[PDB]
Amino acid sequence: NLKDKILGVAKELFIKNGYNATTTGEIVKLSESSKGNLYYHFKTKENLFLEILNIEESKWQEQWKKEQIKAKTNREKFYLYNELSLTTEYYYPLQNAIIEFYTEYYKTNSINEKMNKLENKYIDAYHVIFKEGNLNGEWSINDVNAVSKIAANAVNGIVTFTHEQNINERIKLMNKFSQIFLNGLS
Amino acid sequence: NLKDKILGVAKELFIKNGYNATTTGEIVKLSESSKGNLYYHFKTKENLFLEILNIEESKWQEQWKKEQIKAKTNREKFYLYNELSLTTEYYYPLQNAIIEFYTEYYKTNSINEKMNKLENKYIDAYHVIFKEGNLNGEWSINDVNAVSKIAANAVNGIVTFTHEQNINERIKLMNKFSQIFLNGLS
Ligand SMILES: COc1ccc2cc3[n+](cc2c1OC)CCc1cc2c(cc1-3)OCO2
Repeated sequence: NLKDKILGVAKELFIKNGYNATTTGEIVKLSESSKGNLYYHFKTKENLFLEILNIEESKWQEQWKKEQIKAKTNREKFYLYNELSLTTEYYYPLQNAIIEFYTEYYKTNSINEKMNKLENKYIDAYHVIFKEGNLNGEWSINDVNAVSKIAANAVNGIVTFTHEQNINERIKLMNKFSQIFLNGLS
Repeated sequence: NLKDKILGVAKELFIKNGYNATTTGEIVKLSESSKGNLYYHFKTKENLFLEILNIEESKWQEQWKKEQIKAKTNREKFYLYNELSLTTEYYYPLQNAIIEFYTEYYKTNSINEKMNKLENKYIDAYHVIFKEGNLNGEWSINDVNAVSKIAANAVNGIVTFTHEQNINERIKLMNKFSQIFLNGLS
């Protein structure tokens, strides 16, 4: 459990103080742990942070696994997933500590590698919507991996680079894109 | 020069270290300048940054015009614009700096007031490529302004969230996208 308490106190610390700002001395004392132990488990603050990101991503995966019960067809699952990504980012705290981490440990192929292994988990989501949609012939795509990376990064920049518009607008652009994209696949 | 040897050091500094990573002291120091210089020409530091942005947005917008003849129809102009975006040296590079800086000053108003200013220069290249396309007959888009905004960001996502993998796979990815997209329009 001492492992988990470290993960827990860290997530919080990162939300309240940001990334570069949180210190491992803090992490160790607030988790009533030890420097030694922390090294044993994570080796670095960067990996500590990465581990968190896996666990969040694990929750998200799970979160969505239930929210999708209200999407009967895959066309639907595509529109809904794109939206949830847009809406649920507004009020998702970690988001700042991530932006702060990514725009730093970005130039390190070292971290950037573990970073991608993770970026794929968020990409498979689509991978599946497209596969299924295929079997249920909702469309007939055939390089689901390419189309999937395209969708994940398109959606992603709509989410990221539109922060200046008021939410009722962003959610409007996003649904349109889902249509134009989905449209261009048939 | 002096003032043109400052922007010269900021540009690069922002691109390397980050929006934060590079501090006022940094700039001026490696800029061989006085901390006052900044004051009369470059108001604030976020100002020196919001400056290098239009600089970049123009240099690129310009380079685009000089090469956009290679593309005969507007449908070709679409692929090409997106294609070149991946390879330019202008603007796109400090796209990270942007993200960081937007979330680090979004709780102010000189943000939307000037972001949207740079954001209208940005999505403009598509405005014309789509507008003309209507005139040209290559397609019919009623919401051009909308579509421009959407396209510009999906594309900025692809250019940005893929900077690490083989430069040629990007051009491939980007082109299957430009296709899926133009397809959804007609
Ligand atoms: C409401 O809760 C949310 C909402 C949204 C979340 C979004 C993401 N994660 C947790 C979330 C979460 O965790 C609880 C972790 C992994 C991830 C990788 C990404 C991405 C978004 C996310 O964009 C592209 O790469």
